[PDB]
Amino acid sequence: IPQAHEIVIPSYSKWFNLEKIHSIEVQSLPEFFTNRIPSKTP
Amino acid sequence: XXXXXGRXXXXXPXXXXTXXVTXLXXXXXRXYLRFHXXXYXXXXXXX
Repeated sequence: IPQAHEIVIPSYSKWFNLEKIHSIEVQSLPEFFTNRIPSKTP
Repeated sequence: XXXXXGRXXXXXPXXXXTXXVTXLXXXXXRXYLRFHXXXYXXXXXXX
């Protein structure tokens, strides 16, 4: 029933999924995961 | 027309991997020194 789109992703980016955090993100953007800062939360 | 229960939703336009996304909410469906002060003619000149 809802309208559809179509988008394209490089094949090496299939690991990306919403509702989920991957280890690539944790080791690429380390700021949001050091448990010292209250604002920068996952 | 499209406003629902006090919400003004009226001002809206009405008319590799291929993931599908929901419309209306996208989600997956110089100077050189001179001689002085350079330490000669300050120890010199036998004339």
